[PDB]
Order: sequence, then structure tokens, then C-alpha cells
Amino acid sequence: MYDAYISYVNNENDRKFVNFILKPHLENKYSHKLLLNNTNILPGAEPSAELLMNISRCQRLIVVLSQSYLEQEWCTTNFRQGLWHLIELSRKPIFIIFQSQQKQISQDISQQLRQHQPCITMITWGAHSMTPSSGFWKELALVMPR
Amino acid sequence: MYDAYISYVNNENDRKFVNFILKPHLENKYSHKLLLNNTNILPGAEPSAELLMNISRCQRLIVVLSQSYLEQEWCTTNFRQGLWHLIELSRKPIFIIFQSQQKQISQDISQQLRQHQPCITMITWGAHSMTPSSGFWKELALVMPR
Repeated sequence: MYDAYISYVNNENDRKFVNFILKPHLENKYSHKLLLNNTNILPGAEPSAELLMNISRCQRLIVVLSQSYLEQEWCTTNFRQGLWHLIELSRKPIFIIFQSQQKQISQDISQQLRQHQPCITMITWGAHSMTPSSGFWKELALVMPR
Repeated sequence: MYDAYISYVNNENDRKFVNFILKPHLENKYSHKLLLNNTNILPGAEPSAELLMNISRCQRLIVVLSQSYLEQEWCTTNFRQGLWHLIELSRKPIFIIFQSQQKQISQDISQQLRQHQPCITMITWGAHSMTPSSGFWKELALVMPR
């Protein structure tokens, strides 16, 4: 049924980005019906129940992979296992990272994300974005359904 | 229409493996209809003609990634780009490698294949295999259609 599933953590910056920037744009021009939650989709580095039951009715998975998101226990203790689970559960999860925060992204996380690069989409957000013609919205459009 | 696409090079070992072991087994119990060619699917490290037109009517891609296969030009000159094209063209290409030949496989290629590990399937062939219940045939069954 749904076009995408949006996994984020509920840090102020992140929730304004999800609810004011991203959710309105994908719901308008691209006509999408979105599912989204700010809980831990990988408790114990194993898929949660809400995610196991909900993802099967979503075509894509967008992770708002911020510094606050990357502080979660699965991110800090077994990012490979969780990334495996994401890739295996949706096929081509999209990961939104932030140019301002890439300072903070630890070595192993950036390497794991580039390593799988054809499989996963890495989208980056800078000052350039928000103009609907943008590297960001171009990329996110090409990886969305139809 | 087709279950799998089998890319091999036509070195003695390879064509006998494709035609006597693999094609008969996958076409029997697993009821598969197989497409296969021994030409270069990545000329100039870009998809060939038959591969682009045929792959759209195939659900899986198996590469018989032997020592002889890896001597081809795209393998030796731009294996990352060709692997990118494969991942982008089929969704989870399967790569059959040989335990006897993993000896000969250079560093960069083995590591590129492990890098993408959730996305691509790596199946390895040893003395154990050919018993239809096999680490090999179990794995190859779990990555095949339905």
C-alpha cells in the first residue's frame, strides 16, 4: 500500500525536518502515502515487531541517519547486523545523511554505508537543498516508486 | 518468463559445469527455465546488447565467476563498474566461485564481492557439492524464485 517508511529518532532538528520539510514534499508533488515512526526499528539489533509487520506493506525505507539516530544501541554496537537486516527487509533502503553532521559520523559507519553503495542509496543534505530542483530531490525522486 | 540468466566463459571446466551439473539440476527439481550465454555481458565495462534485452525477462542472474571468467577485460580493468551494472540490472546477482580456484582470485576482486555481501549472493563450490541437499544447493535454492 505505502510508498515509503521513514525511520528517525525524535531529536528536535530531526522531527522538524521529517514533519515540516520531508513529509509535506513527498506527500505533495510525488503523491506519496507515507508511514513513519520515531521508535527504534532495530531493538537488540534485530527487527522490531512494528517494523516486521509494517515494512511488508511499504515499497521503500528511508532512514534519517543523523547523529542522534546513530547514537542508538544497534548503531553503536552492531551497525553491520542492523544494516544487513534493513537491506534484507526492504532492498535498497535510502539513507539521508547531513553535510553539517558528517563531521560526527564515525569511521566504521561511513565505510559500511559506502561499501554497499549500489544496493543502498545514500542521499546527502546541504544548504543547496529544498529547492525542488536539487541534487537531493532529484536523487530521492529517482529512488522512489515509479 | 525465465528463472535465471547464467553468464559464463567457455573454458573447458566452465562449460561442462554449466551444461552437465547446473543447467540439468536447476531445470529438474526446481522447475526452472534458464537462459545462458558464454559471451561477454559487459563489453567496455557496459552492458551488452543481448544482456540488456534479455535480462528484463529474467528474475535472477548467476555469474559462474571462475578464474577464466575473471580474465575478461571488464573484470581486469573496471570490475567495480561492471559489478555496479550487474547489481543495478538484476537485484541480487548470484556469483558462483570455486573453492579450488579461490587460490587464484586476486585481492581486489574477492574484497569487492565481500563488500556488497547482503546485496549479492556469494555461492562457493567445493568437493561437498552435487549432493542435491548441499550447502551449495541449499543456498542457491534460497536465492532462487519462489
